[PDB]
Amino acid sequence: TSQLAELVDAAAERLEVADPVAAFKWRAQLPIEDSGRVEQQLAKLGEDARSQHIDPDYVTRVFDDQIRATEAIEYSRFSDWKLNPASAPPEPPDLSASRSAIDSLNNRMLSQIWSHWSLLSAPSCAAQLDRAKRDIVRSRHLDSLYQRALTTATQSYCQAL
Amino acid sequence: YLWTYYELIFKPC
Repeated sequence: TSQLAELVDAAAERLEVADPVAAFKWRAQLPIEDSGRVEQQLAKLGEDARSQHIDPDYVTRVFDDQIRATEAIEYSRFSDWKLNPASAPPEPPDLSASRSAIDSLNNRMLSQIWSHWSLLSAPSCAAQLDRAKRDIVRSRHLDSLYQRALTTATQSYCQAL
Repeated sequence: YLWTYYELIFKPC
């Protein structure tokens, strides 16, 4: 098991919020692009980044990848449900439970980024990131779509100085 | 709207 497995696992688990959000936006007829990258949130991200002593611009870049990867899952769900509406989940999403999960996963990701900051700047980061994703792909049984989302969501983990 | 960029934020329409 790799040193970055805990950050990648938290990122993969966070990707899973795409299924519940997709379910609500489909029935609510809401745009997937209106997804919260707005000034107040960007400020709030950067402040919690300074509070953990990590570079906000790095952290901002990570969540920018995270949002692109999550929008991608939601778009893929929408295609599937256009092709075949009956494969949509029959159960409504638990958004209130998702809120608490996102708060916790957000916090775990930031605390891991500080805890492992030294490694993310080292030349061996890329090799460690591969091992982490390869482990997380196996342990969470990620399908092809989530594997790609994980790659997009972590593609700038090692862009750290 | 329903946001996910940093916080899961939900406003009923």
